[PDB]
Amino acid sequence: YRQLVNSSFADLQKP
Amino acid sequence: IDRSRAFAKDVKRIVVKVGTAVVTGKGGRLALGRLGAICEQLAELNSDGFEVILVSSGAVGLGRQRLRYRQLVNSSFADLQKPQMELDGKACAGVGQSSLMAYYETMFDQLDVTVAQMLVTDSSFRDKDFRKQLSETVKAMLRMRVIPVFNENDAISTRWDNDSLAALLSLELKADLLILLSDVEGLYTGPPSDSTSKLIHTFIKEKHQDEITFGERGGMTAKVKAAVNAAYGGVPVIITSGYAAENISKVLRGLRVGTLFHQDAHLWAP
Amino acid sequence: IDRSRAFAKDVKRIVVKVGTAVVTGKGGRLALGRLGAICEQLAELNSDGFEVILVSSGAVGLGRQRLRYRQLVNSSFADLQKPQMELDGKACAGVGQSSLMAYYETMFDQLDVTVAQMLVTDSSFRDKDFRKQLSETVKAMLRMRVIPVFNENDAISTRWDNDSLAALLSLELKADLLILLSDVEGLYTGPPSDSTSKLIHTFIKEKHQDEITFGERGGMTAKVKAAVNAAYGGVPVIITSGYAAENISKVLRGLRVGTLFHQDAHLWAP
Amino acid sequence: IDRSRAFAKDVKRIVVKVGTAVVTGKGGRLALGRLGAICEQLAELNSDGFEVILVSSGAVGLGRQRLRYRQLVNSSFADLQKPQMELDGKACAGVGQSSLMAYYETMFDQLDVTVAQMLVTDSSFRDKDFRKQLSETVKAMLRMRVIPVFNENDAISTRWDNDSLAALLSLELKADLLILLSDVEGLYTGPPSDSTSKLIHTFIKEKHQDEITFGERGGMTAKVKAAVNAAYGGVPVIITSGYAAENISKVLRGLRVGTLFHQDAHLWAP
Amino acid sequence: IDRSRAFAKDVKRIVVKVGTAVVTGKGGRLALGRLGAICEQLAELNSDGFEVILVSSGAVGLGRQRLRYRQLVNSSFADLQKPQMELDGKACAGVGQSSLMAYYETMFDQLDVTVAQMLVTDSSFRDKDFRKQLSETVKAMLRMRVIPVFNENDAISTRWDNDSLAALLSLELKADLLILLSDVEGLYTGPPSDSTSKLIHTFIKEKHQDEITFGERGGMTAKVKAAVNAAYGGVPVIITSGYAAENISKVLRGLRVGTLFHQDAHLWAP
Amino acid sequence: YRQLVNSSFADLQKP
Amino acid sequence: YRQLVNSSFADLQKP
Amino acid sequence: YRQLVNSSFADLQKP
Ligand SMILES: Nc1ncnc2c1ncn2[C@@H]1O[C@H](COP(=O)(O)OP(=O)(O)O)[C@@H](O)[C@H]1O
Ligand SMILES: Nc1ncnc2c1ncn2[C@@H]1O[C@H](COP(=O)(O)OP(=O)(O)O)[C@@H](O)[C@H]1O
Ligand SMILES: Nc1ncnc2c1ncn2[C@@H]1O[C@H](COP(=O)(O)OP(=O)(O)O)[C@@H](O)[C@H]1O
Ligand SMILES: Nc1ncnc2c1ncn2[C@@H]1O[C@H](COP(=O)(O)OP(=O)(O)O)[C@@H](O)[C@H]1O
Ligand SMILES: N[C@H](CCC(=O)OP(=O)(O)O)C(=O)O
Ligand SMILES: N[C@H](CCC(=O)OP(=O)(O)O)C(=O)O
Ligand SMILES: N[C@H](CCC(=O)OP(=O)(O)O)C(=O)O
Ligand SMILES: N[C@H](CCC(=O)OP(=O)(O)O)C(=O)O
Ligand SMILES: [Mg+2]
Ligand SMILES: [Mg+2]
Ligand SMILES: [Mg+2]
Ligand SMILES: [Mg+2]
Repeated sequence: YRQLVNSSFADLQKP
Repeated sequence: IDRSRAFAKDVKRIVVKVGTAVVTGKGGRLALGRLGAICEQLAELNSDGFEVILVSSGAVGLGRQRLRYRQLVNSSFADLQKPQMELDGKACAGVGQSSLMAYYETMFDQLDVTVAQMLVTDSSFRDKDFRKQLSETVKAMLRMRVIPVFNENDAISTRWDNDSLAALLSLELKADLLILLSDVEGLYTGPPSDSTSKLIHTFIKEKHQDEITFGERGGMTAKVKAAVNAAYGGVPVIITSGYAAENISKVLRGLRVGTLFHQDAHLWAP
Repeated sequence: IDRSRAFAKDVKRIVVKVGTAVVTGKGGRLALGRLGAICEQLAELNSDGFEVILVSSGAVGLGRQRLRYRQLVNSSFADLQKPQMELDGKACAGVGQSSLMAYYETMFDQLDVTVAQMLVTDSSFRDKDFRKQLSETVKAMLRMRVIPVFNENDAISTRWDNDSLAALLSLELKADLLILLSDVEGLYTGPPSDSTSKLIHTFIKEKHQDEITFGERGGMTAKVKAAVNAAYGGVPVIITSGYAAENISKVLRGLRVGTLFHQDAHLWAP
Repeated sequence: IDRSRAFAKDVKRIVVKVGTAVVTGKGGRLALGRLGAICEQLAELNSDGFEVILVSSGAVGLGRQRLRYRQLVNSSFADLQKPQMELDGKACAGVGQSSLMAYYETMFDQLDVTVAQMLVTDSSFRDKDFRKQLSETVKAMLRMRVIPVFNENDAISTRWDNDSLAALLSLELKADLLILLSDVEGLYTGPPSDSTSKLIHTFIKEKHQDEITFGERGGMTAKVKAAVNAAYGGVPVIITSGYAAENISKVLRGLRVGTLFHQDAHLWAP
Repeated sequence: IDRSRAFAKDVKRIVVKVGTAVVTGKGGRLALGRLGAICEQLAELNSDGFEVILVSSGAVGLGRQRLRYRQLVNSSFADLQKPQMELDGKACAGVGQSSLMAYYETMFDQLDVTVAQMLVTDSSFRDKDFRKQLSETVKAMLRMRVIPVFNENDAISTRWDNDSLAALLSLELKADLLILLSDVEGLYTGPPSDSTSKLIHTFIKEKHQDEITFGERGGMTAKVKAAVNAAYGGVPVIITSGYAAENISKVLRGLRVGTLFHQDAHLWAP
Repeated sequence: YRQLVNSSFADLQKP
Repeated sequence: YRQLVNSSFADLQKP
Repeated sequence: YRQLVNSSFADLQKP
């Protein structure tokens, strides 16, 4: 969850 | 047809300006239908032997929409809690100009019309050679059946709205008509909201200048200034709503619509 | 990896220039494949944390193609016997800039990249305020992950090629690398045609300047001048063929390809 | 709000059909403004939580325009004296479908909406498995916030208009509303030209079927047939002019506009 | 020029197939440069008096990319922790076909070429009338200097790859050459990875069929099957890498590149 | 024929 | 924060 | 002139 809360939306797009 | 619009029978070169309230719609996105109908009307005019010149606007807003999207795409959820910084205006215009030009080119290709982009700054107009060369280039482009689309280069400026730029080009190019497409049906003696303000049909500098009570880029005060400038200079000025594209054809058909600015209206005063 | 290209490990902001021999192909039409591969490489670089700046060219040629088509469409058969007059150059650039910008915007949208158009004239660079404000705007756009695409506004000029403009922007913006994409594999001691000319890998101002024998906008003499300017100024310069898009990644990977212009090459002299 | 349109408060899945008299304008070219306003309205509806399905048309006409242009471009002046042969219809549809799909995709990308193209022939509807699988696929696409755009594959047919296809899909997909965008304000008891024909607001199969006197793909007889089919089946049907895009929002707001086909109108008979 | 490719001097109607490994590049996005060079080559061939037919592919992948983007745009952060469901394939193809067709139309308009979209399912080929009518329509389109672009309608199928569809169309249309653009330089006696596999130049059904050891839509086994089918049928088959667009011109120039499938190779056996 | 020899290609496009 | 953690990216785009 | 009267518009486009 920490990683997600510190990701940029674009990052979520890339595996 | 009233003689107040008798000049509509011999108008050959016209200048059309579209404000940001016309090109951009909800949420800062492009008003597809409105802007598309305007382009259809312009292509129809160009086919019938008219040489038109379009001064558009809407670069800043589109730019802002796109840049905000990019910011949100790149942001990190932990950053959507704190408030975001307010975007750079010149970058916004730089993006919006490219987007608007691509969109215009797409639908003018769809209508089988060739268009050219001319971005001019205020500082460039201080040279006589620049004005002469611009007149030559625009004359050549108009002779080649191409619609010039001007604007102010905001991305590179070091700072006079498009309305004033429109008047300038119409006077420098000796155009026969200047049309200002706004979001309102025309000039009003007061705010359009109240019922105590009526629709003008002919502007009289001596009379009509005092009783107008404007509200608190440039709003309508600027528009009026630019129009009066163009008129005095020699080019009639017409203000009409850009929400209905058929307003252009009706204006060119002599139909009495919109607000007019003619120096000869002193004699044509009813 | 030779130490002559050791700077490729810390290059962050780069400037890429594409000549007209790269953007335009047969018949003055757009080189779709070449230009598309270049854009793919640029988008890949932008994703990996680089801030790139593209100075393109090809406006004049595309414009000419389109305007010639329009002339032929409007001509009357009785006019195809007599010879046609030669098109206006500034109108040509005005049309070509819009077409090129729309095309660039289309495929950068396809690659999910936001781009902005900045057209700057020579006369605008005589103000210190202009340079400061341009640096601020470009810094903001690069921080917002947007690729600026510059060029010279030919449509409005009153006349320094893009090569010189590239060098200027790279020195004013303190970029870490300047890449000149040409149609040849790189600088040569003579004409590329003969077999007596070999491929340089490092340019030495003291040595290599005399024996070069160039042929009879700006060709390669101008390119060399601009490169040496940028180098002396502080920004390394790389010249490589734009026909293979993977040349960009190879250059950024430290691979020894193309011609280099570094002031430190005096110490790095082999 | 009259209770005759009380169903407009719970309509969730709707089907919108645009006729060739709406998509195509003068000279067989695309009606940019009209079609753009329709797309803007559809995107606005899609944002507000509606799942819409568009069945369009205009492939044949656009195709014909483009193919005629190509024929004229390739013709030899000595061939413009003799009369040209009349173009193949299926080739015309094949070109027009691609052009229309590209144009739709362009402006739905502009409005930030994803669209999908589904071309279905009459012969494919004779399999139960096909209908089940189509329902599953369309349900998935609607759940994914994507607007399906159907049509008949004319390019490959071996031959039921879009109106009938619309009714079919609306009944197979259990849509809550079927809107038929035509060029007229709605159904009429006679030809719209004369002043002896008045505007219907609710269609009664028992009563209103006899006194209607239609003139001499499918015109309005077909439209009425398809509408009555959809109604009987269970899906209300609304016929309204496609010239004003705000008609869609007004219909979805419960405003009494257009012609309605409800089986419950027997009880709602005034 | 070896006599094994002597047929290249009289080939007039050709069929070109592009696999998904050619049209789609990194991340499921469109391979702009590769696909653009292919289109440039096809337009050049079309200008020189050839009638080409393109069977493309890449709908499913593009569709998937776009739909994934839409899912991520609509998702709620609380949903990015749990694993997302796997997308519907037919919806994916439905979106991808539209996107690919729009992209193809854009750059074929850029190259001044008219294209048409033909989507055909397997179930439609069970009627003799369908084949006759398809041959007539394709003949008319080819005579009108238009490039047909076929594919399988996946969005509506109830399920034979494009390779097999290519062979089918090439045999039904009596084309003079069938080119299969793959990601590899051609057929190999084994996997391309190891150094023990060499490049074939002519395929012999009697000899070469046994020693080939393929690995574990359709891969290369299917490709070979389809090629042998087309050959036996009468239409030579050429397999070559689609990464270099000049391979097409080299093949049409008689240069010995790629893998060939000719029934006459029994006599032309070296 | 005179009309044709004095038409502009665009004109041929319009009836 | 709860609202954000329960918003869809698109929602963040609209004020 | 004969050549012109027997050319296709496209041909005129190419030198
Ligand atoms: N006296 C007036 N008559 C008409 N409109 C006025 C008046 N005073 C203010 N306005 C307002 O000015 C607006 C148009 O100015 P502006 O917004 O600058 O045009 P645009 O931005 O579209 O170029 C109108 O929407 C109108 O409400
Ligand atoms: N000494 C040299 N070494 C390499 N190329 C040279 C030399 N002298 C002249 N050239 C020519 O200059 C050309 C590149 O200059 P230019 O045409 O101005 O680039 P572009 O127009 O693509 O920006 C090359 O095609 C090359 O043949
Ligand atoms: N009784 C009627 N009421 C209304 N319209 C009618 C009637 N009879 C014929 N029409 C004509 O039918 C036309 C609409 O049918 P059609 O052309 O098939 O729609 P589209 O082609 O736009 O799908 C209208 O333009 C209208 O003039
Ligand atoms: N004997 C073989 N010779 C060549 N390629 C082979 C062989 N066996 C398997 N392949 C593989 O098959 C692939 C091409 O098949 P395929 O992926 O179906 O093409 P596409 O998907 O591009 O249409 C090549 O990448 C190649 O590595
Ligand atoms: N740069 C231009 C400025 C135009 C302008 O300020 O005038 P207006 O938007 O009031 O017509 C733009 O915003 O698009
Ligand atoms: N106006 C620009 C000039 C660019 C220029 O002259 O430099 P080059 O075309 O040699 O790279 C154009 O032609 O596109
Ligand atoms: N192939 C479709 C047929 C559609 C059709 O015939 O119905 P209509 O054009 O009357 O709405 C087209 O013409 O675009
Ligand atoms: N629907 C088509 C299927 C094509 C296909 O499976 O063949 P291949 O992708 O192996 O060339 C697509 O995926 O684009
Ligand atoms: Mg203003
Ligand atoms: Mg040069
Ligand atoms: Mg009908
Ligand atoms: Mg396969």
